[PDB]
Amino acid sequence: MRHLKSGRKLNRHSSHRLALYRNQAKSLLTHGRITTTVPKAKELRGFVDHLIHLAKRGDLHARRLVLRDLQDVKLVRKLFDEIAPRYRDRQGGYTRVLKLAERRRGDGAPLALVELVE
Amino acid sequence: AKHPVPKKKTSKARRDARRSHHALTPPTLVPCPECKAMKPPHTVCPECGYYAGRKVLEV
Amino acid sequence: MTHSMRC
Amino acid sequence: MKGILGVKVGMTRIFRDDRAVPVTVILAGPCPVVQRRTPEKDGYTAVQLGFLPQNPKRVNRPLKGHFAKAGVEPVRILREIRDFNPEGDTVTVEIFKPGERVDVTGTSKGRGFAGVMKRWNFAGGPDSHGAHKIHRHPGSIGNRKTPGRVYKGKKMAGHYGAERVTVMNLEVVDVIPEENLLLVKGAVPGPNGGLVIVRETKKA
Amino acid sequence: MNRGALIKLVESRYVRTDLPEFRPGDTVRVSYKVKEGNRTRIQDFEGIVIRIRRNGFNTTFTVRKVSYGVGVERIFPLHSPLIQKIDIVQRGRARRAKLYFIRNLSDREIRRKLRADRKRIDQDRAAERAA
Amino acid sequence: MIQPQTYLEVADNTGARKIMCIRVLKGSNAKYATVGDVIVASVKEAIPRGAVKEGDVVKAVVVRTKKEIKRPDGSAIRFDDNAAVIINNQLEPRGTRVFGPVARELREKGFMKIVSLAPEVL
RNA sequence: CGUGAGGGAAAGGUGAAAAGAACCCCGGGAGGGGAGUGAAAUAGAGCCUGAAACCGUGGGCUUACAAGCAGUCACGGCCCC
RNA sequence: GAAUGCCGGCAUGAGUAACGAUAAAGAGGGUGAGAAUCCCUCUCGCCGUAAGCCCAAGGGUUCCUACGCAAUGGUCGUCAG
RNA sequence: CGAUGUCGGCUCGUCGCAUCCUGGGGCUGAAGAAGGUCCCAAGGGUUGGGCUGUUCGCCCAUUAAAGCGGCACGCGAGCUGGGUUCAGAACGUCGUGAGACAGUUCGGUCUCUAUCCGCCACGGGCGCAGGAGGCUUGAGGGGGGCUCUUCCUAGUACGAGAGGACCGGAAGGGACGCACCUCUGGUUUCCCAGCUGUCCCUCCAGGGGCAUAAGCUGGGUAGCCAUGUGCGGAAGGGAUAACCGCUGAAAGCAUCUAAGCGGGAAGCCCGCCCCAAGAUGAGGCCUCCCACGGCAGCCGGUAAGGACCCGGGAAGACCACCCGGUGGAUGGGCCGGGGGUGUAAGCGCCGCGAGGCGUUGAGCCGACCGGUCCCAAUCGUCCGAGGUCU
Ligand SMILES: [Mg+2]
Ligand SMILES: [Mg+2]
Ligand SMILES: [Mg+2]
Ligand SMILES: [Mg+2]
Ligand SMILES: [Mg+2]
Ligand SMILES: [Mg+2]
Ligand SMILES: [Mg+2]
Ligand SMILES: [Mg+2]
Ligand SMILES: [Mg+2]
Ligand SMILES: [Mg+2]
Ligand SMILES: [Mg+2]
Ligand SMILES: [Mg+2]
Ligand SMILES: [Mg+2]
Ligand SMILES: [Mg+2]
Ligand SMILES: [Mg+2]
Ligand SMILES: [Mg+2]
Ligand SMILES: [Mg+2]
Ligand SMILES: [Mg+2]
Ligand SMILES: [Mg+2]
Ligand SMILES: [Mg+2]
Ligand SMILES: [Mg+2]
Ligand SMILES: [Mg+2]
Ligand SMILES: [Mg+2]
Ligand SMILES: [Mg+2]
Ligand SMILES: [Mg+2]
Ligand SMILES: [Mg+2]
Ligand SMILES: [Mg+2]
Ligand SMILES: [Mg+2]
Ligand SMILES: [Mg+2]
Ligand SMILES: [Mg+2]
Ligand SMILES: [Mg+2]
Ligand SMILES: [Mg+2]
Ligand SMILES: [Mg+2]
Ligand SMILES: [Mg+2]
Ligand SMILES: [Mg+2]
Ligand SMILES: [Mg+2]
Ligand SMILES: [Mg+2]
Ligand SMILES: [Mg+2]
Ligand SMILES: [Mg+2]
Ligand SMILES: [Mg+2]
Ligand SMILES: [Mg+2]
Ligand SMILES: [Mg+2]
Ligand SMILES: [Mg+2]
Ligand SMILES: [Mg+2]
Ligand SMILES: [Mg+2]
Ligand SMILES: [Mg+2]
Ligand SMILES: [Mg+2]
Ligand SMILES: [Mg+2]
Ligand SMILES: [Mg+2]
Ligand SMILES: [Mg+2]
Ligand SMILES: [Mg+2]
Ligand SMILES: [Mg+2]
Ligand SMILES: [Mg+2]
Ligand SMILES: [Mg+2]
Ligand SMILES: [Mg+2]
Ligand SMILES: [Mg+2]
Ligand SMILES: [Mg+2]
Ligand SMILES: [Mg+2]
Ligand SMILES: [Mg+2]
Ligand SMILES: [Mg+2]
Ligand SMILES: [Mg+2]
Ligand SMILES: [Mg+2]
Ligand SMILES: [Mg+2]
Ligand SMILES: [Mg+2]
Ligand SMILES: [Mg+2]
Ligand SMILES: [Mg+2]
Ligand SMILES: [Mg+2]
Ligand SMILES: [Mg+2]
Ligand SMILES: [Mg+2]
Ligand SMILES: [Mg+2]
Ligand SMILES: [Mg+2]
Ligand SMILES: [Mg+2]
Ligand SMILES: [Mg+2]
Ligand SMILES: [Mg+2]
Ligand SMILES: [Mg+2]
Ligand SMILES: [Mg+2]
Ligand SMILES: [Mg+2]
Ligand SMILES: [Mg+2]
Ligand SMILES: [Mg+2]
Ligand SMILES: [Mg+2]
Ligand SMILES: [Mg+2]
Ligand SMILES: [Mg+2]
Ligand SMILES: [Mg+2]
Ligand SMILES: [Mg+2]
Ligand SMILES: [Mg+2]
Ligand SMILES: [Mg+2]
Ligand SMILES: [Mg+2]
Ligand SMILES: [Mg+2]
Ligand SMILES: [Mg+2]
Ligand SMILES: [Mg+2]
Ligand SMILES: [Mg+2]
Ligand SMILES: [Mg+2]
Ligand SMILES: [Mg+2]
Ligand SMILES: [Mg+2]
Ligand SMILES: [Mg+2]
Ligand SMILES: [Mg+2]
Ligand SMILES: [Mg+2]
Ligand SMILES: [Mg+2]
Ligand SMILES: [Mg+2]
Ligand SMILES: [Mg+2]
Ligand SMILES: [Mg+2]
Ligand SMILES: [Mg+2]
Ligand SMILES: [Mg+2]
Ligand SMILES: [Mg+2]
Ligand SMILES: [Mg+2]
Ligand SMILES: [Mg+2]
Ligand SMILES: [Mg+2]
Ligand SMILES: [Mg+2]
Ligand SMILES: [Mg+2]
Ligand SMILES: [Mg+2]
Ligand SMILES: [Mg+2]
Ligand SMILES: [Mg+2]
Ligand SMILES: [Mg+2]
Ligand SMILES: [Mg+2]
Ligand SMILES: [Mg+2]
Ligand SMILES: [Mg+2]
Ligand SMILES: [Mg+2]
Ligand SMILES: [Mg+2]
Ligand SMILES: [Mg+2]
Ligand SMILES: [Mg+2]
Ligand SMILES: [Mg+2]
Ligand SMILES: [Mg+2]
Ligand SMILES: [Mg+2]
Ligand SMILES: [Mg+2]
Ligand SMILES: [Mg+2]
Ligand SMILES: [Mg+2]
Ligand SMILES: [Mg+2]
Ligand SMILES: [Mg+2]
Ligand SMILES: [Mg+2]
Ligand SMILES: [Mg+2]
Ligand SMILES: [Mg+2]
Ligand SMILES: [Mg+2]
Ligand SMILES: [Mg+2]
Ligand SMILES: [Mg+2]
Ligand SMILES: [Mg+2]
Ligand SMILES: [Mg+2]
Ligand SMILES: [Mg+2]
Ligand SMILES: [Mg+2]
Ligand SMILES: [Mg+2]
Ligand SMILES: [Mg+2]
Ligand SMILES: [Mg+2]
Ligand SMILES: [Mg+2]
Ligand SMILES: [Mg+2]
Ligand SMILES: [Mg+2]
Ligand SMILES: [Mg+2]
Ligand SMILES: [Mg+2]
Ligand SMILES: [Mg+2]
Ligand SMILES: [Mg+2]
Ligand SMILES: [Mg+2]
Ligand SMILES: [Mg+2]
Ligand SMILES: [Mg+2]
Ligand SMILES: [Mg+2]
Ligand SMILES: [Mg+2]
Ligand SMILES: [Mg+2]
Ligand SMILES: [Mg+2]
Ligand SMILES: [Mg+2]
Ligand SMILES: [Mg+2]
Ligand SMILES: [Mg+2]
Ligand SMILES: [Mg+2]
Ligand SMILES: [Mg+2]
Ligand SMILES: [Mg+2]
Ligand SMILES: [Mg+2]
Ligand SMILES: [Mg+2]
Ligand SMILES: [Mg+2]
Ligand SMILES: [Mg+2]
Ligand SMILES: [Mg+2]
Ligand SMILES: [Mg+2]
Ligand SMILES: [Mg+2]
Ligand SMILES: [Mg+2]
Ligand SMILES: [Mg+2]
Ligand SMILES: [Mg+2]
Ligand SMILES: [Mg+2]
Ligand SMILES: [Mg+2]
Ligand SMILES: [Mg+2]
Ligand SMILES: [Mg+2]
Ligand SMILES: [Mg+2]
Ligand SMILES: [Mg+2]
Ligand SMILES: [Mg+2]
Ligand SMILES: [Mg+2]
Ligand SMILES: [Mg+2]
Ligand SMILES: [Mg+2]
Ligand SMILES: [Mg+2]
Ligand SMILES: [Mg+2]
Ligand SMILES: [Mg+2]
Ligand SMILES: [Mg+2]
Ligand SMILES: [Mg+2]
Ligand SMILES: [Mg+2]
Ligand SMILES: [Mg+2]
Ligand SMILES: [Mg+2]
Ligand SMILES: [Mg+2]
Ligand SMILES: [Mg+2]
Ligand SMILES: [Mg+2]
Ligand SMILES: [Mg+2]
Ligand SMILES: [Mg+2]
Ligand SMILES: [Mg+2]
Ligand SMILES: [Mg+2]
Ligand SMILES: [Mg+2]
Ligand SMILES: [Mg+2]
Ligand SMILES: [Mg+2]
Ligand SMILES: [Mg+2]
Ligand SMILES: [Mg+2]
Ligand SMILES: [Mg+2]
Ligand SMILES: [Mg+2]
Ligand SMILES: [Mg+2]
Ligand SMILES: [Mg+2]
Ligand SMILES: [Mg+2]
Ligand SMILES: [Mg+2]
Ligand SMILES: [Mg+2]
Ligand SMILES: [Mg+2]
Ligand SMILES: [Mg+2]
Ligand SMILES: [Mg+2]
Ligand SMILES: [Mg+2]
Ligand SMILES: [Mg+2]
Ligand SMILES: [Mg+2]
Ligand SMILES: [Mg+2]
Ligand SMILES: [Mg+2]
Ligand SMILES: [Mg+2]
Ligand SMILES: [Mg+2]
Ligand SMILES: [Mg+2]
Ligand SMILES: [Mg+2]
Ligand SMILES: [Mg+2]
Ligand SMILES: [Mg+2]
Ligand SMILES: [Mg+2]
Ligand SMILES: [Mg+2]
Ligand SMILES: [Mg+2]
Ligand SMILES: [Mg+2]
Ligand SMILES: [Mg+2]
Ligand SMILES: [Mg+2]
Ligand SMILES: [Mg+2]
Ligand SMILES: [Mg+2]
Ligand SMILES: [Mg+2]
Ligand SMILES: [Mg+2]
Ligand SMILES: [Mg+2]
Ligand SMILES: [Mg+2]
Ligand SMILES: [Mg+2]
Ligand SMILES: [Mg+2]
Ligand SMILES: [Mg+2]
Ligand SMILES: [Mg+2]
Ligand SMILES: [Mg+2]
Ligand SMILES: [Mg+2]
Ligand SMILES: [Mg+2]
Ligand SMILES: [Mg+2]
Ligand SMILES: [Mg+2]
Ligand SMILES: [Mg+2]
Ligand SMILES: [Mg+2]
Ligand SMILES: [Mg+2]
Ligand SMILES: [Mg+2]
Ligand SMILES: [Mg+2]
Ligand SMILES: [Mg+2]
Ligand SMILES: [Mg+2]
Ligand SMILES: [Mg+2]
Ligand SMILES: [Mg+2]
Ligand SMILES: [Mg+2]
Ligand SMILES: [Mg+2]
Ligand SMILES: [Mg+2]
Ligand SMILES: [Mg+2]
Ligand SMILES: [Mg+2]
Ligand SMILES: [Mg+2]
Ligand SMILES: [Mg+2]
Ligand SMILES: [Mg+2]
Ligand SMILES: [Mg+2]
Ligand SMILES: [Mg+2]
Ligand SMILES: [Mg+2]
Ligand SMILES: [Mg+2]
Ligand SMILES: [Mg+2]
Ligand SMILES: [Mg+2]
Ligand SMILES: [Mg+2]
Ligand SMILES: [Mg+2]
Ligand SMILES: [Mg+2]
Ligand SMILES: [Mg+2]
Ligand SMILES: [Mg+2]
Ligand SMILES: [Mg+2]
Ligand SMILES: [Mg+2]
Ligand SMILES: [Mg+2]
Ligand SMILES: [Mg+2]
Ligand SMILES: [Zn+2]
Repeated sequence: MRHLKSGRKLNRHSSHRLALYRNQAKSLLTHGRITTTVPKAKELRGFVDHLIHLAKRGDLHARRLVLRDLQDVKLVRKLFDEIAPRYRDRQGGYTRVLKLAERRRGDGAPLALVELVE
Repeated sequence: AKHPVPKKKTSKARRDARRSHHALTPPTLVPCPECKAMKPPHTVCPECGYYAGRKVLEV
Repeated sequence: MTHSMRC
Repeated sequence: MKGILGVKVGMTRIFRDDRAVPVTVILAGPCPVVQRRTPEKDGYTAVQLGFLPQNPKRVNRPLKGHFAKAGVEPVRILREIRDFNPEGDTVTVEIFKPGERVDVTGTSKGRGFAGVMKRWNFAGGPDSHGAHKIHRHPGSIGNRKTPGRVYKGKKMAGHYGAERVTVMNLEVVDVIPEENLLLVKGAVPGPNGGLVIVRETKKA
Repeated sequence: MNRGALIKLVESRYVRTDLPEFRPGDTVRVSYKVKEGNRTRIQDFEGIVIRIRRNGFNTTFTVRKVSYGVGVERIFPLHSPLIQKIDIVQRGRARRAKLYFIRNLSDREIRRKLRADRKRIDQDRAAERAA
Repeated sequence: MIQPQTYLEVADNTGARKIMCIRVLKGSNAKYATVGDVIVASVKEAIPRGAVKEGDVVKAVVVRTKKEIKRPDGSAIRFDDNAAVIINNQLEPRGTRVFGPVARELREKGFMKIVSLAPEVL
């Protein structure tokens, strides 16, 4: 049973899955848009949305909280100076997932794009 | 355990009856409103890159 | 594997 | 023989006569009478109750006609209460008085595919002393060449729950008509938000 | 509907607001109404609050005390009608929410671990100066 | 929650110090005993020259349990030991003092003399 | 295959003649479709003949209340000559 | 027509078990008819009295480079002993 | 004998009744209470331990009782392997010996993949003369079915006394069953905190990895849960068993019977709970659609409707089921509440310093109860009646 349980497992143990979210978060904030599998993309939304929101708050505490996940002061600077002001008046919903039409050849996996919002 | 084993060869009739559930369903495709190419619903059009009215992707 | 012994 | 459709709200407890009383709160009323089953027409006696108003932007034409013949707004659920013939056109919580006893029918929580130990309280096997991969297994399921088969009704693993269950003879602790609320002592089948049915008890 | 509010509405007839605020590590005296044979008397129970589990109207708290050589723990519904009053006997300063570890401590180890919460003590004396 | 094999402290002056439950005298097959229940016990440790000695098979009523017991008012109580008082076949204590608190449940179960002898009743 | 003494296989056939298919077409290739050769190409090299098990496509009759060593006897229905 | 016969072919089990250490992956860029699987870059994880380095046996071109992908590689393959 | 695994145990049942208990009875050398004996009765129940491989049995402590048998001495493609039942070794014994012993002693490989029937669950198909969306009847099944203690009646009837009822009423238990998470008590793989060693970011400060597939430790929401909570066994109606009668001949009397009529069990039927019209005997009611175009058929286009796809769900292996799809709160974000942790960072002050204090119940914060269109359920596609015959 899984009754009212939140959060995918993605066939990874607890530290692999966490490192998976951090590395996707680093990649999406680096490039603005990435392709993954649909289930990975859907989980990345909330993980990134929380980090963008903290950058919107912009204080030193919020920068240190984000650096636990993102580690790269350069990237965090970009998130605070360039990315976060884009969303000052947007209350959540900083990311979007759109499904792609063609599966990956080698395992048939449904793919999706994840991107930051305008 | 003690290694269970087919007692009889399955007949052609019985083999094929088991496969009565094996036909594929053809893919569900809708026409893309922009370029009219057929594509899976709820996916970014792979032919012109449009979805929800706007360009999204480079093809 | 030791055979079963019906002895 | 009165009854009413309801929703399981959730459990809490209250204090009555220096005693803690566990209760399940049920939002029951109100239930428009939509159809009456008559011995002349239907062969038996019952009321078709409605419950929860529905967006007409979701009620097809076969259903809209049915509601229309009764002059009722469209409701989300239609359920019959057998051998209930209320005088009015609407059933509310006020048909129950604190102190009466009720039976409550709900859809139990679904365990999906359940093992023999959870489904049937089987004992399993030993967890050591040489037990070989059978710690949760049922053991023997029969005899030998006579009868050479397994009884119908044999308890085995399989789906468990999400089935109709009636818990019988619960006390009505309070009726809060302003809020269409029913307080019932004890536990009631199903999840919060699930549909239940509250009937006057059959125990004497 | 809102089921949470309906439950809170059902419970609102029994919620109390006359009791003092306290924290795990505080020393408290609970005047509790007891039924003994035929009569009902108020029996006090004084000890250390070692746990408060919160759930709105359903929050409860646990008080530990030594009595004639034997440790006694007593669990109280925080909104029970059988509680006459709660008297703050002392503020202690804890570092965690649950104080189960004091079951295995000596009486002087407990005193060294839960020193007086001088701040909340001064805030108590700061109030009670009403006029 | 006392069962066969459970050791219990003796909260009286009968001389016994530790008894081990061998039976829960509550029906045909009760699994557990709680405060107010009677057990049969073997005396595992005693002080010399007392009323009861090591090896005696005795009856005792349970007066304290580490498993907390619940009460209709929604409260519960819990002691640090499991304790019993040795009794005779009329439920009367075979000692003359009871040491430590006892549960108020003993009262309605018919153990009034033990309740009065107790220094505190909780 | 065996350290070794030693053990010890499978595997023949286009056509009279290579005339062994230039060139074009789809394809990354494989493979094919035309063109061409030949008396013949289901003789096209994975090549004489090309059985049987086995697999498949198309058609006729039949089958979802039914008890079977699967046939046999009878009668009826449908399809074919 | 039977010899648990012999040699070969082809079925059934079955789209089933399995795909060989639970050290672990993610993304961007590139190449190509084709890329989860090749190359490059960043992020992550694992060994570190080794899962690193140097000899001796044994193996015998497997070394380096260009061109390849039918088969071999337990998938794929543009990569490769 | 081209193999039907062989004791005991564990697990899982099911059946017989020559009945261990509970229910109903007759006789008693039945005053009462408690027995003895036999009859009816298989609905349910029939405990935990010490010894031994043990079956059995003896013992301890209880109990209403601690029943006896069948199912390949039920059940090793379900487990065990103590015994028995190979090879080693030893003792007693026998044999000159090699060796031998239902004599003993210590040790000794128990085979991942279920084809068919059967069983537990779940889909797909077609049928149920028009086609649909709902709500239902219940043929027929299944589940369940136990019992004790105290009190009142009443210290009454009975009894010299000891003792001690029927009938009727009341309360409280044991085990078992279904459901449940308010409370109690668990778990809660990252929800919070503290801690060590090391490497790293960025030197301090603050952090991150790794030490497990949580490094360790203290806590812990929702969910899933029992040790926790509610509720169940019935009541009642009907027909009976042994047994007891009423009226009553044959047979002037007698006779429960030959005509007829009563009473009478935990058992039987119904009643309770669950499944259930593939109940092909395919049921009933309410509502909706409609006679489309072309040579009981045909083929196309539609109707009421349905499916697909997508967002999901205390529903779930998959499928099914249920909700929702911008006319929207379905998931994700965000916000408020709850809840957990237990006073963040930064700065100021005190201390040589480890630290302490204030800011501050601070900061962080899964799932719970809600709000909010900020993000995604875009756009659509495909089926789908024209109703045989007297
Ligand atoms: Mg499960
Ligand atoms: Mg489930
Ligand atoms: Mg699990
Ligand atoms: Mg959820
Ligand atoms: Mg996660
Ligand atoms: Mg999930
Ligand atoms: Mg896995
Ligand atoms: Mg894995
Ligand atoms: Mg993996
Ligand atoms: Mg996998
Ligand atoms: Mg780790
Ligand atoms: Mg880019
Ligand atoms: Mg990618
Ligand atoms: Mg991926
Ligand atoms: Mg969040
Ligand atoms: Mg700053
Ligand atoms: Mg965080
Ligand atoms: Mg999409
Ligand atoms: Mg797709
Ligand atoms: Mg590939
Ligand atoms: Mg592949
Ligand atoms: Mg086996
Ligand atoms: Mg096995
Ligand atoms: Mg095995
Ligand atoms: Mg096998
Ligand atoms: Mg065979
Ligand atoms: Mg087979
Ligand atoms: Mg065959
Ligand atoms: Mg055939
Ligand atoms: Mg075939
Ligand atoms: Mg088959
Ligand atoms: Mg199949
Ligand atoms: Mg197909
Ligand atoms: Mg809840
Ligand atoms: Mg009240
Ligand atoms: Mg329900
Ligand atoms: Mg329902
Ligand atoms: Mg359910
Ligand atoms: Mg199991
Ligand atoms: Mg169960
Ligand atoms: Mg269980
Ligand atoms: Mg067990
Ligand atoms: Mg067991
Ligand atoms: Mg177990
Ligand atoms: Mg185990
Ligand atoms: Mg096994
Ligand atoms: Mg194991
Ligand atoms: Mg088994
Ligand atoms: Mg057998
Ligand atoms: Mg057999
Ligand atoms: Mg067997
Ligand atoms: Mg048979
Ligand atoms: Mg189900
Ligand atoms: Mg049920
Ligand atoms: Mg009751
Ligand atoms: Mg309301
Ligand atoms: Mg709630
Ligand atoms: Mg103290
Ligand atoms: Mg203190
Ligand atoms: Mg300290
Ligand atoms: Mg301190
Ligand atoms: Mg302070
Ligand atoms: Mg004591
Ligand atoms: Mg003592
Ligand atoms: Mg003595
Ligand atoms: Mg001794
Ligand atoms: Mg002695
Ligand atoms: Mg005593
Ligand atoms: Mg006293
Ligand atoms: Mg060789
Ligand atoms: Mg050899
Ligand atoms: Mg060689
Ligand atoms: Mg040889
Ligand atoms: Mg030739
Ligand atoms: Mg010729
Ligand atoms: Mg060419
Ligand atoms: Mg070409
Ligand atoms: Mg080409
Ligand atoms: Mg190539
Ligand atoms: Mg070619
Ligand atoms: Mg071709
Ligand atoms: Mg060609
Ligand atoms: Mg020619
Ligand atoms: Mg040709
Ligand atoms: Mg030919
Ligand atoms: Mg030829
Ligand atoms: Mg020739
Ligand atoms: Mg040939
Ligand atoms: Mg040929
Ligand atoms: Mg051929
Ligand atoms: Mg073919
Ligand atoms: Mg054919
Ligand atoms: Mg055909
Ligand atoms: Mg039939
Ligand atoms: Mg037919
Ligand atoms: Mg047939
Ligand atoms: Mg034949
Ligand atoms: Mg025939
Ligand atoms: Mg004939
Ligand atoms: Mg022959
Ligand atoms: Mg042969
Ligand atoms: Mg053979
Ligand atoms: Mg032979
Ligand atoms: Mg051969
Ligand atoms: Mg050959
Ligand atoms: Mg062969
Ligand atoms: Mg062969
Ligand atoms: Mg072959
Ligand atoms: Mg075949
Ligand atoms: Mg094959
Ligand atoms: Mg084969
Ligand atoms: Mg196959
Ligand atoms: Mg498959
Ligand atoms: Mg199989
Ligand atoms: Mg499988
Ligand atoms: Mg295998
Ligand atoms: Mg393998
Ligand atoms: Mg597999
Ligand atoms: Mg592997
Ligand atoms: Mg390993
Ligand atoms: Mg390691
Ligand atoms: Mg990445
Ligand atoms: Mg990758
Ligand atoms: Mg990659
Ligand atoms: Mg790539
Ligand atoms: Mg690009
Ligand atoms: Mg590749
Ligand atoms: Mg490729
Ligand atoms: Mg890889
Ligand atoms: Mg590379
Ligand atoms: Mg990166
Ligand atoms: Mg080192
Ligand atoms: Mg060399
Ligand atoms: Mg070599
Ligand atoms: Mg290759
Ligand atoms: Mg290849
Ligand atoms: Mg290839
Ligand atoms: Mg080549
Ligand atoms: Mg290969
Ligand atoms: Mg390959
Ligand atoms: Mg391999
Ligand atoms: Mg290439
Ligand atoms: Mg190389
Ligand atoms: Mg034999
Ligand atoms: Mg054989
Ligand atoms: Mg044989
Ligand atoms: Mg054999
Ligand atoms: Mg055999
Ligand atoms: Mg056992
Ligand atoms: Mg009998
Ligand atoms: Mg009896
Ligand atoms: Mg009797
Ligand atoms: Mg008598
Ligand atoms: Mg007598
Ligand atoms: Mg008798
Ligand atoms: Mg019986
Ligand atoms: Mg029985
Ligand atoms: Mg022992
Ligand atoms: Mg034993
Ligand atoms: Mg024995
Ligand atoms: Mg035997
Ligand atoms: Mg014996
Ligand atoms: Mg008796
Ligand atoms: Mg007895
Ligand atoms: Mg026994
Ligand atoms: Mg037997
Ligand atoms: Mg038996
Ligand atoms: Mg027999
Ligand atoms: Mg025998
Ligand atoms: Mg025998
Ligand atoms: Mg046996
Ligand atoms: Mg057996
Ligand atoms: Mg075995
Ligand atoms: Mg056995
Ligand atoms: Mg077998
Ligand atoms: Mg078997
Ligand atoms: Mg067998
Ligand atoms: Mg053995
Ligand atoms: Mg022996
Ligand atoms: Mg041998
Ligand atoms: Mg010896
Ligand atoms: Mg000798
Ligand atoms: Mg001799
Ligand atoms: Mg001699
Ligand atoms: Mg001799
Ligand atoms: Mg021997
Ligand atoms: Mg023997
Ligand atoms: Mg022998
Ligand atoms: Mg002998
Ligand atoms: Mg002997
Ligand atoms: Mg022996
Ligand atoms: Mg010996
Ligand atoms: Mg032995
Ligand atoms: Mg050994
Ligand atoms: Mg052994
Ligand atoms: Mg084994
Ligand atoms: Mg195995
Ligand atoms: Mg099978
Ligand atoms: Mg099978
Ligand atoms: Mg089968
Ligand atoms: Mg069969
Ligand atoms: Mg079957
Ligand atoms: Mg079906
Ligand atoms: Mg319908
Ligand atoms: Mg519906
Ligand atoms: Mg009817
Ligand atoms: Mg029905
Ligand atoms: Mg029926
Ligand atoms: Mg049937
Ligand atoms: Mg029945
Ligand atoms: Mg019964
Ligand atoms: Mg009396
Ligand atoms: Mg008397
Ligand atoms: Mg009575
Ligand atoms: Mg039972
Ligand atoms: Mg259950
Ligand atoms: Mg629950
Ligand atoms: Mg549950
Ligand atoms: Mg809760
Ligand atoms: Mg809880
Ligand atoms: Mg708790
Ligand atoms: Mg975290
Ligand atoms: Mg560190
Ligand atoms: Mg650096
Ligand atoms: Mg530092
Ligand atoms: Mg700090
Ligand atoms: Mg590292
Ligand atoms: Mg490492
Ligand atoms: Mg460890
Ligand atoms: Mg690791
Ligand atoms: Mg960590
Ligand atoms: Mg805990
Ligand atoms: Mg923990
Ligand atoms: Mg929790
Ligand atoms: Mg909780
Ligand atoms: Mg919970
Ligand atoms: Mg649960
Ligand atoms: Mg329980
Ligand atoms: Mg009756
Ligand atoms: Mg007469
Ligand atoms: Mg008479
Ligand atoms: Mg008669
Ligand atoms: Mg009668
Ligand atoms: Mg009478
Ligand atoms: Mg009667
Ligand atoms: Mg009864
Ligand atoms: Mg039903
Ligand atoms: Mg039907
Ligand atoms: Mg039905
Ligand atoms: Mg009909
Ligand atoms: Mg029908
Ligand atoms: Mg799902
Ligand atoms: Mg699914
Ligand atoms: Mg599914
Ligand atoms: Mg449906
Ligand atoms: Mg519903
Ligand atoms: Mg829908
Ligand atoms: Mg909709
Ligand atoms: Mg739509
Ligand atoms: Mg929403
Ligand atoms: Mg809604
Ligand atoms: Mg929301
Ligand atoms: Mg979700
Ligand atoms: Mg809060
Ligand atoms: Mg709080
Ligand atoms: Mg502070
Ligand atoms: Mg601070
Ligand atoms: Mg600081
Ligand atoms: Mg300073
Ligand atoms: Mg401090
Ligand atoms: Mg937050
Ligand atoms: Mg919050
Ligand atoms: Mg929140
Ligand atoms: Mg709105
Ligand atoms: Mg479209
Ligand atoms: Zn397009």
